[PDB]
Amino acid sequence: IVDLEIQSKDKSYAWFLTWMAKHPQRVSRHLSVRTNYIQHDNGSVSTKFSLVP
Amino acid sequence: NLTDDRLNHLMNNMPERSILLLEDIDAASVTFSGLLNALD
Repeated sequence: IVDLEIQSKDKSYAWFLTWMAKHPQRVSRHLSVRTNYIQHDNGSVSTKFSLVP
Repeated sequence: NLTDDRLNHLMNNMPERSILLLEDIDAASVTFSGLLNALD
């Protein structure tokens, strides 16, 4: 009645992760945090983040 | 314990708004060619 698939450590793995991340219908029940520094060119620099699933 | 791959990763994953410092670069597991390629 249902079908499945596995993949690990592969070219499509990171591609898949990025595709899941951008998608708006994500219902992610578990989250993480990725901190990164945002550079506003030479005008200013500040630190921000993204809640990766 | 330092290695060429470790060196490249360190110089590529430095925190932002930072200055690299190599005190006494004349001291020279790192390789000469690896260092040269890493710098330029």
